[PDB]
Amino acid sequence: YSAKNTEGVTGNRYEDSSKITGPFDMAEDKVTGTEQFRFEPNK
Amino acid sequence: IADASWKVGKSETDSGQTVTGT
Amino acid sequence: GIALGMIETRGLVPAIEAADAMTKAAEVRLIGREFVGGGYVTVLVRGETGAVNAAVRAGADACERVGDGLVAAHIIARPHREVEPAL
Amino acid sequence: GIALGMIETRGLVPAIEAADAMTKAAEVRLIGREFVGGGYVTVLVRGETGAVNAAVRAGADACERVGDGLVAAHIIARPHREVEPAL
Amino acid sequence: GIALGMIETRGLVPAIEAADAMTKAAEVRLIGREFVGGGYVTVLVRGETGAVNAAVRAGADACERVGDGLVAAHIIARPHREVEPAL
Amino acid sequence: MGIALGMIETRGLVPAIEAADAMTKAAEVRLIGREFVGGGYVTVLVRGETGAVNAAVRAGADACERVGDGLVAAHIIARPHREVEPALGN
Amino acid sequence: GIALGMIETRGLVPAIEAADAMTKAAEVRLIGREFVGGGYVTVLVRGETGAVNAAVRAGADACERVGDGLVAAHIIARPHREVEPAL
Amino acid sequence: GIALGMIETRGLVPAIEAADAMTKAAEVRLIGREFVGGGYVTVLVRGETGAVNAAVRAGADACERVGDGLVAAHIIARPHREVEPAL
Amino acid sequence: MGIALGMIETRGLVPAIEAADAMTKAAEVRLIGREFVGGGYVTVLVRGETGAVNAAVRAGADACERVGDGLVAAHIIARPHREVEPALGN
Amino acid sequence: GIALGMIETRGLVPAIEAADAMTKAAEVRLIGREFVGGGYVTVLVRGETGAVNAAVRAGADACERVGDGLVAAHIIARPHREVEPAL
Amino acid sequence: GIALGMIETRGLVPAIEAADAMTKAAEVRLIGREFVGGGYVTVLVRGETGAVNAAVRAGADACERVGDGLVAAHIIARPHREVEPAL
Amino acid sequence: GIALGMIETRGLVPAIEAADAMTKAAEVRLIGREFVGGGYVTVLVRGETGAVNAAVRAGADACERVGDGLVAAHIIARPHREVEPAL
Amino acid sequence: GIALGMIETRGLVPAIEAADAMTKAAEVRLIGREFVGGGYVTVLVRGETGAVNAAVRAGADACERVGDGLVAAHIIARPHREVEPAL
Amino acid sequence: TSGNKVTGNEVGRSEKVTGDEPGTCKNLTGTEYISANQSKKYCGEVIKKPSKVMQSITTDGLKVSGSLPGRSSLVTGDESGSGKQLTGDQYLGSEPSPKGKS
Repeated sequence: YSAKNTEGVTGNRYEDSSKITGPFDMAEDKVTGTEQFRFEPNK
Repeated sequence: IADASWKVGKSETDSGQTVTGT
Repeated sequence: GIALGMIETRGLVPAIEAADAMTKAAEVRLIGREFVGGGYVTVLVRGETGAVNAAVRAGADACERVGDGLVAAHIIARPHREVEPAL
Repeated sequence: GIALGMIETRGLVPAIEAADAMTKAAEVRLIGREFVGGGYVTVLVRGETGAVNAAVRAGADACERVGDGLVAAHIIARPHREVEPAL
Repeated sequence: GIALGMIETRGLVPAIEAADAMTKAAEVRLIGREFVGGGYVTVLVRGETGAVNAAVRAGADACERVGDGLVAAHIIARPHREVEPAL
Repeated sequence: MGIALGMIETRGLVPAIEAADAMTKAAEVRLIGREFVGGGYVTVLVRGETGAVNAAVRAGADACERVGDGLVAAHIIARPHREVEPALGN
Repeated sequence: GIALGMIETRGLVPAIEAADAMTKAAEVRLIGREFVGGGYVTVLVRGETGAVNAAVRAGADACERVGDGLVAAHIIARPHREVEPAL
Repeated sequence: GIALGMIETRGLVPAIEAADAMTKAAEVRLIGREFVGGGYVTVLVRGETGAVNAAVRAGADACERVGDGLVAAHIIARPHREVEPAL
Repeated sequence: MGIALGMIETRGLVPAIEAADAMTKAAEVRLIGREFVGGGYVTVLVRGETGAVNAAVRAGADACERVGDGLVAAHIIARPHREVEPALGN
Repeated sequence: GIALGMIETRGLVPAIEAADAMTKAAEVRLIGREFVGGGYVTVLVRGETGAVNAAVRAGADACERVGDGLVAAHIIARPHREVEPAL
Repeated sequence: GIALGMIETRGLVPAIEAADAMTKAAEVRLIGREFVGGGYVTVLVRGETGAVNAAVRAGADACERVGDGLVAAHIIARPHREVEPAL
Repeated sequence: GIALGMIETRGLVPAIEAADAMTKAAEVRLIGREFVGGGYVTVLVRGETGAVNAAVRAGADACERVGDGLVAAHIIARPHREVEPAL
Repeated sequence: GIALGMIETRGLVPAIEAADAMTKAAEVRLIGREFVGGGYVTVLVRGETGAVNAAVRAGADACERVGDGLVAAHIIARPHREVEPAL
Repeated sequence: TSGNKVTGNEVGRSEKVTGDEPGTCKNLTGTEYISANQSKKYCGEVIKKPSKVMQSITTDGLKVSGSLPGRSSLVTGDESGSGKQLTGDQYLGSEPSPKGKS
């Protein structure tokens, strides 16, 4: 019962937020390796 | 529920219940 | 007595109250509790045909209002021998 | 006493809070915390008739508003001797 | 602290979320993880009242957003003695 | 011994096997648990480094969103507490 | 772990709460609690690349709303050995 | 009393306001005072969850209107173990 | 052993003892005494940790306000001064 | 028995008649007769749940008609075992 | 500290909260805790004239919303030596 | 005296001018200077409660139009015994 | 670790400078440098997954304008056990 | 009293009973085990009794229940800090404080 509430994917504590970071801020239309960009995790 | 024969159909006892049992 | 009476119900409150009804209404010996799964719980009593019938009729008629109610109430009077290992 | 009170809740949270209401409103020993299966959880307590009634009233009233809450609630006054293996 | 905090959800991913939030928000002693059955998973922890309250509220906040989320969660300030053997 | 825990629940054992296969084909993650919650919920438990766990779990979510009834949530913990570990069976 | 994560913030309170976020999100050890001056406070943590990255991302996402928020949040994967006397 | 309560403000007078409310509120011992710099003053107290809640909220309603008022305020129910050297 | 002090007033002794029972059930706190003020005023005093005392007093005030003549004053102090226990029976 | 029943009356005339009703309508033992002050008087008996309810609830019947009357009719199932029973 | 502050309250709860306000507010010593009868309770503190002034200002601002509230709050700075037998 | 007075201001010039007002309006002893940081400066004074009040208001009247001006000024009639070892 | 990253470019200067970035940004072991033919030069790094993409960080934005420029920067989360002979 | 269903042996007032006639329709403070059906049919009114488990809502909208040492209008003293926004973590429910200036 009780409202199965379909809901999909959270990627909680992803560690991909672009901020002060420094070594990050790279994926920006670049690299193009693995899945760090593919099918963005739409938190 | 088919012919009584093998299985009794809707033989009530006190109030409502089918209680066909065995 | 080889007569087998038994009923399942949604929730075990009706299961055990119906078991008490079974054993108090007629001289019948219980032989099984079954956690069927998915909310079905089965009480399984064994006795002679008349006592089994009276007890199960009384318990079923007294079981609807308690809890989520019954699932099925029917009785087999002469289970086959091979059914006994599958008690 | 041999008076049997018992509750089922949908979920363990209402189960334990109903048991706590059982033991706090009245001083009756609990005899069982059984998992029916599929989410039904039953609590079984023993005691005198009056204390059992008061405790079950309190537990039922306190259980109706937590999680999915109470699903089935009833009391047995004089359980038969042989339903102990059926518990 | 004898205060009992605890939380229930559908699925074990939210349950681990809740347990991590428990152990990370307040230093409350984990007691157990229980499979209710049918998808309900519950976790039981102990600690003092204020720590338990903060831990449980943080766990609810962290768990609501994952999986089916929280389904039932409540706190008891004064758990009775005989309740502990049943959990 | 990888401390980062990746762990995913899904409806049905087929999506669970999808997730586990993606785990074992994605990164340096060691599957540590496969348990049946009940009512069709199956959870997979893998250990590894934070980055490896993240990549593997996201690959599993990608490979699992469409199979059968599909997963319901994907979750990763980075620095798990040692107290939670007995609840996983150590 | 030689991987070095480090976070600047405007206020000791966000600094220490972000340190707790670092520690609970990832199993890494912090080495520095420095008062830059003018309200700027820096926290220095050590661990493997993935762990420190996840921890710092979690702290940056959970620290902007408390106090004056973040000032900077960056990590170094393989810091130079001669940097060690600087911290 | 492992929980840690933090108050941050502009100027030392509201910091004394916060400490006043801390120490008349509940059983919390102010573990430290810190001159962050640029006028930022922080006070850290130790106690249990309810005690630190009451203390911190008392300080928050004490120092907001004193001088330049509070800027940051935060409670941590479960300060992480290795974060201990910040004592 | 927390010195957090629970403390409530009832008009009549039956609401007082109802509230005392609520104190004891709600949380692991100790009741340090009752005192009959006079003219029906009875004050009950308990001790414990701040959160436990708060929960206990909330339960008691909810269970007491319409028992007998009812509650008169429900209030919690977390930190009694050492000058206060002379007024507390020490 | 351990259940506590208690009755409170404006004036001790109803208190004494109610106590006699307590000990006549059921076999429960009086444990307390206390002058609250200013005219209020409370008497407390102990017994089993059924005996207490029969006594206390249906005991102050010639109370509202005698003297100044009743104040409160109250029953307790299981008082806390360790602290109050000595009171 | 010769000045004598005194507060009259409806019941022990406003009395002791007022005494706590006295002891938290300004440097006073509690010399008197008297139960008038009929609910009136009076608290007597001694201290410096301005100290008593500030303290009992705080207590009067304390007692208005507590229970039935104040009855009589007063301040006297000069208790004579012959008044001591009444103290 | 045990009453504490705090004068906070922008710069040491108004700080010690207010300190002179402190010691030169009433019977008070300053216990300390402290440079908060960023230009904030405090003077901590001790004495009798009314003496503290007269001194602190005199410094307040003196300090607002001296140099950069006053920021904060406060009175604590009872500093807690936990506050002085972090004065 | 054994996670495999690797980068190509059209030329040897961007390839070797990218490898410099690989070994400078993160501590990843350099395992190979190969001439595909006709100007395509690739370089192979191994290590922790976070360390692997951490190496790729600097290379990607260091070889874009060097010589003919970056050709491809895709990386493998894990190669299979028999890929090594082809490496 | 809340209407929760109860099935079992009944003790209380009936038509064919002797000796328990006195006492009906009085107020029952404290605990109880009389049925609300009997109260309704022998007195025409049901005296509602308070519950001891009480509930609240967390800052993220989730529902919590139990003892819950939060803020209640019956108890005074715990008013400071309730009004303005709560700081990090959570110990007081999203439910705003009823009223009280301390």
